[PDB]
Amino acid sequence: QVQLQQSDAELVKPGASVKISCKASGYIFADHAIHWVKRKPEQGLEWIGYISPGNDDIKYNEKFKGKATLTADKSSSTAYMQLNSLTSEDSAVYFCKRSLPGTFDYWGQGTTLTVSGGGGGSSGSSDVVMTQSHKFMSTSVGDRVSITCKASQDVGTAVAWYQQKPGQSPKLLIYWASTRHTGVPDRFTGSGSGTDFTLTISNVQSEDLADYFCQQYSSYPLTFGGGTKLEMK
Amino acid sequence: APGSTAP
Ligand SMILES: *[C@H]1O[C@H](CO)[C@H](O)[C@H](O)[C@H]1NC(C)=O
Ligand SMILES: *[C@H]1O[C@H](CO)[C@H](O)[C@H](O)[C@H]1NC(C)=O
Repeated sequence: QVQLQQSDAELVKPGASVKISCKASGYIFADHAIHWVKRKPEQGLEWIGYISPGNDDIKYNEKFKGKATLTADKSSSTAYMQLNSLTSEDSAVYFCKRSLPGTFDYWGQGTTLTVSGGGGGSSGSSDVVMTQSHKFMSTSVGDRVSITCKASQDVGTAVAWYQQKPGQSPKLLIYWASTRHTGVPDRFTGSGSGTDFTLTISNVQSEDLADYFCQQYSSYPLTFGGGTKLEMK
Repeated sequence: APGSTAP
């Protein structure tokens, strides 16, 4: 009964704008911020910004200032992200999602933008970098899998882990470095603090073959690891 | 962040 329903795939010309919607239901719209996230095929997640409709607080990733504009219509419980001045570098899957990593984590189904030099934003030299050493990892059913994420600065224990399967939205596994999200199988454990974080999958099953991503929420902008695709040996 | 504010 919680739902975040995004608008349909968009196909546009370079230089156009698009406005992607995120219709929220099944909770009080005012009580949770809606975040926006960009995913490029085979590549890492990037945090765009949030809008907090209950207190009209809007925060952007500096990288997306001049590219993204977030609004929210309390009358329709709808969050909007407008992307302006579009280039091929804007072609991606865009997600809306609820809250920070934790018990209210919930994702829209995603919206694919397809756009028919160097005008895009850059990360700050100050931003935390989350490095997953392996882009690909092989296992056998029943083995233990360890996926590690190194942060470029002390992020304390404000680290989450997500699973994502093709055409599906990310699913929260772990937050606060070691806390399992409701419903996640016992075999998923998280550990770590400071700069070193690990997701362990004990007794790994075929349904666990997927991409895994770490995220720090110690400081803005929120940043994600590059992802590890776990596959069968 | 990392803590969140109430309504
Ligand atoms: C943090 O969590 C609370 C719920 O307890 C709200 O969803 C609040 O909007 C969140 N903050 C952000 C920035 O997403
Ligand atoms: C509480 O305030 C923070 C900013 O300090 C965020 O806007 C957050 O989303 C707010 N929480 C709620 C429920 O609106």
